[PDB]
Parts: sequence; structure tokens; C-alpha cells
Amino acid sequence: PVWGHTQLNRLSFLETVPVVPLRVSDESSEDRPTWSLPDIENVAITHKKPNGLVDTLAYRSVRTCRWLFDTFSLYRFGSITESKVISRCLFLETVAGVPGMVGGMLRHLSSLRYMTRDKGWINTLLVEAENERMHLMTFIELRQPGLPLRVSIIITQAIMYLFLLVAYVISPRFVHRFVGYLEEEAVITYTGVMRAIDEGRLRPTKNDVPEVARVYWNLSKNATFRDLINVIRADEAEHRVVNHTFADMHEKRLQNSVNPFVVLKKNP
Amino acid sequence: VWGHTQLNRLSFLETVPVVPLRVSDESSEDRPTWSLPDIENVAITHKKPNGLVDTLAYRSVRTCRWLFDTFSLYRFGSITESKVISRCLFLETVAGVPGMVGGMLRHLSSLRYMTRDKGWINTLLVEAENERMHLMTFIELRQPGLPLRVSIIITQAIMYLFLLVAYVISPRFVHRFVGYLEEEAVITYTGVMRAIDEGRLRPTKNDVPEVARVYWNLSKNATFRDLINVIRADEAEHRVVNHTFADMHEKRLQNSVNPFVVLK
Ligand SMILES: CCCCCCCCO[C@@H]1O[C@H](CO)[C@@H](O)[C@H](O)[C@H]1O
Ligand SMILES: CCCCCCCCO[C@@H]1O[C@H](CO)[C@@H](O)[C@H](O)[C@H]1O
Ligand SMILES: [Fe+3]
Ligand SMILES: [Fe+3]
Ligand SMILES: [Fe+3]
Ligand SMILES: [Fe+3]
Ligand SMILES: [O-]
Ligand SMILES: [O-]
Repeated sequence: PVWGHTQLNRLSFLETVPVVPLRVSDESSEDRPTWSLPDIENVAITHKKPNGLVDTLAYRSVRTCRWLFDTFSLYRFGSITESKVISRCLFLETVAGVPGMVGGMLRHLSSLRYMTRDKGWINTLLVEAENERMHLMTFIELRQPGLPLRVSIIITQAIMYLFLLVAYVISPRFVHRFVGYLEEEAVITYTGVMRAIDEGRLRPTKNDVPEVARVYWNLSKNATFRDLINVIRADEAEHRVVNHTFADMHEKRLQNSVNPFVVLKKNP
Repeated sequence: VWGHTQLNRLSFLETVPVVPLRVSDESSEDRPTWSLPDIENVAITHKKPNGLVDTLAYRSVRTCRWLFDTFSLYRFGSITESKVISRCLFLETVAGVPGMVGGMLRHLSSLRYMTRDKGWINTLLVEAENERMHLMTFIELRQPGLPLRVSIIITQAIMYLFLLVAYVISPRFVHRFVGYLEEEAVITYTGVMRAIDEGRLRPTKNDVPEVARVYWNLSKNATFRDLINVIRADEAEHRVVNHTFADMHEKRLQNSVNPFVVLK
């Protein structure tokens, strides 16, 4: 009835674009996170011992990138203002939206050419990628950036896309581990920011939550900036365990097993 | 129960032995929901090319068909079950590609220019999945020969390369080209449903694989012909969507809201 053969038999729906509204719900898929704030309050900073050369290489290269990025963004010294927080994450989530989508595509492409079951990996990686891009859609609202950032963002994609693509082919283990350790840093950053709100070292003006954040994370009009950070950090901690899991699975030759996290959205 | 205690765990490697293989988990939960006697009336459309690009897309699709019909010996012998399934195997390995690359490219845009996408990415992503679900379904009716596996692997290399540069140069062209591919998908499968009804093709695999049954939500008594019917409706959705998207590009509406987010 709603979507059926008369609509399926139409050449184009170009005529309808003017009369369809812009809703903030349609910006993501319907696979939204659903956290409970006083629970996720207790998300904590973890660190996973690296096994071999690959994990060490992933860890050192994450650590060398934090440092570079700390020092070129003048961030390490000055006061922790709301402007250097938004503006740092802003840049960081342009890059964070990439690894999920290269891995997903590539798993998709082998599923097709070897004609084999993927068993839940692709969509987990595809929603990681959207989730990070939803973080971007949200920070964008809190603070539009300048031309310098806009330029670095664009060149950075080219370097990162190209790197991650060859990395994923040569060694998905390395990329899942590399992400794993990125998310350790992302959780460190965000718990720091929530600590600073609490100790009064940062009082934010942007103490609304933009509509895109409000529907996506299902927050109430009364939600503080700190609440926004809290859900975001939870999201990041999820990705932390999921990719450390996926890297472990690779290390143990389980790249073709069932993705465990498909289950861990069930109430047993 | 997905809370701060599981979020605080290093790894779930230890659980992979005890998590069951479920046929529901092969896809997203964004599944099609057709009503069989409705979609029975899906029909065969053709969209006038607007300009040179649409024409060039149209000619590419038509030269591929000819090539692929002649080297697959489709004319030669009878319309068998073997030779239908075996051709759709090959075609869905290529059909899972365009939507993944288009979606990935729109994702990369949204990230680097920091702009709203307004619902395109996920439409194109599930198209890709949907076609890959067609493949997971047909793989069960018939594992292909070693020569077909080989030809599929070389094909993905050319097609993935081709679509990547084409989408970058001209997403209008790729959307139109897909648009016209799906016209053939609908021609083909209507033709198959016809043969079943006229008795020229008496199918053996009258047992819809479990992947297909739960993906499309069909009854246990559903027939191979029912399967073709939903599959052909899926293909028709994509026909109008990518012809829509191609038109949108032609009119410089690439950054408008994806009309099908409403028509959901
Ligand atoms: C391409 C430029 C290479 C410059 C060499 C410095 C590489 C990283 O530098 C090291 O990284 C750590 C990051 O956790 C810092 O905290 C250390 O203080 C620093 O020695
Ligand atoms: C790379 C090799 C290309 C060979 C070019 C010859 C094209 C074959 O002749 C053809 O006639 C068909 C009639 O059924 C038409 O449908 C096609 O448009 C056309 O390709
Ligand atoms: Fe992030
Ligand atoms: Fe992240
Ligand atoms: Fe198809
Ligand atoms: Fe198709
Ligand atoms: O992040
Ligand atoms: O097809």
C-alpha cells in the first residue's frame, strides 16, 4: 500500500523533491545508539597490551599522530577553552568516519567476489562510520571552522583514505588495532573534558544540544553539553572494544567467523 | 544489557565460540517488506535519455548485455534453471558494487566538507546490501564452477575501478547506468516468472533458502517464483531510485534531501 507497484512503476520522483521536508531523523539510519546517562557516566579509560610487531606498530603510529597533532594544533598549551575542544574533535571526526567505511566496503567486496557470508561484520563497521560522522554533524553546529581547518581536513582525507585502503588490504589486523588505540585516546580526551566541566575549569556557552544530537541520541531538551559529551564518549568506548575485538579475531584467524556483537544487541 | 561494564572490557575474543550463526544477522535490519499480490504488477519501464551522458550510459548497458549474452551462450540451448541462476550469480557480484562506491563517496564528501547528506548514503548502502543479499540467496540454489569464480574475481577488478572513476567524474552517469541495468533486471526476471507460468521452466529448487525467507519475510510454503517476484520488486525500487538520483544530479539537486526518506 504505502510503497507498492504503482510507485515502483514510476520513471522518476524528481517532481516530489520540493514538497518533502528536511528532517533531522533522516540524516542517519535508524540504528541509533540508546544509552542511559547515569550508567554511561562510569565509562572508563582502558589500555590493551599489544602483542606483536603489528600491534606495537599500530600503537606507536597512533602515539606519534597524537603528538604531531597535539603540537601543530597548539593545543597542549593555552587554556582548555571550549573553542579548542570543539575545533580539535571537529578535525578528528572527519578522519574517524573513514576506517569504518573502508573496512566495510572491503568486507562487502570479498563477500561478493568469493560468494561467502559476512556474518554481521559489514553493518557494524558501516554504523561505526556513520556514528562518527554524526559526531561531526553535531560539532559543526557548536562551531563552524575557518578556511585553514577546511583545507587541512581536505588534504588529510586524501592521505588517510589512501593509507587506510592499502593498510586494510595488506593487514586488516593492523587497521582494527590502530583504530582500537585511537578510541582509547578519544575516551581519554572526553573524560578529561567532562572532568573539566565538573571541576569548573570549563563552563560552556553552547549548553543547548543541537537538534541532530537530540533526536539521534534521544536526549531531552533539558540535556547539558556535558550530557552530549557523555553519550559521545560512550559511543567511542564501544568502538574501542569492537575494533580491539576485531583485531584479536584477525590475530587468531577468525576473520571469517560470526561478529560477536550481533548477539550483544539481544536482551537474554 | 549494553552498558558501561561491557564498554569497559578490553576484548570479546572469548565469546566468539558461543555466539550462534543466525541468518537474520547476515544483513542490517532494514529489510524490504513487499506484499506479493501487489508487486505481482511490477512492470517494465524505459526512461528516455536526456542528453549525451544518458545515451552513453544507455549504450554501455546495451553493449554489456550483448557481450554477456554471447559469451554466456544464453541464446544457445534452452532456458534452463541452471543457466538462469548461474547468470544472476554473475550479475549480482557486479550489482553489489555501484551503491557501495556511491555511498562511500557521499560519506567522504560529507566528512571533508562537513555537510549534511540528507539521507542519500544509507539509501545507497542498503541497495548494495540488498543486491549482496540476492547473491547470498542464489549462491544456495547453485554453487558456480571454477571458471565462473575466476571470471567473477577478474570482473570485480575492472568494475570496481571503472565505477570509482566514473562516480568521481560523473555520478549522473553512474546513477543513470545503474538505472538502465535495473531495467534489464526487471526484463529478465519478469521473463523468468513468465516461463514458470507458461510451463517452459519447471524449477527444482522449490524451497526458498532460509537467508531469503527471513530477509524478505516469506512463509515456509513460498515458491521459487515467489522468490523471483520479491527479487524483481527490489530491482524495480532501484530502477526508480537511481533514475531519480540521476535526474536530481541533472537538475543540480545533488545536495537536496533524498526524496525516498519520506516515501519510506
Ligand atoms: C615525523 C617527526 C618525528 C619526530 C619524533 C617524535 C616522535 C614522537 O615523540 C614522542 O611521542 C610521545 C607521544 O606519546 C611523546 O609524549 C614523547 O614525549 C615524545 O618523545
Ligand atoms: C569490445 C567489443 C565490442 C564489439 C562491438 C560490436 C557490437 C555488437 O553489435 C550490437 O548489436 C546488438 C543487436 O542485438 C545491439 O543490441 C548492440 O547495441 C551492439 O553492441
Ligand atoms: Fe570520534
Ligand atoms: Fe572514534
Ligand atoms: Fe540484481
Ligand atoms: Fe540490480
Ligand atoms: O573520535
Ligand atoms: O539482477
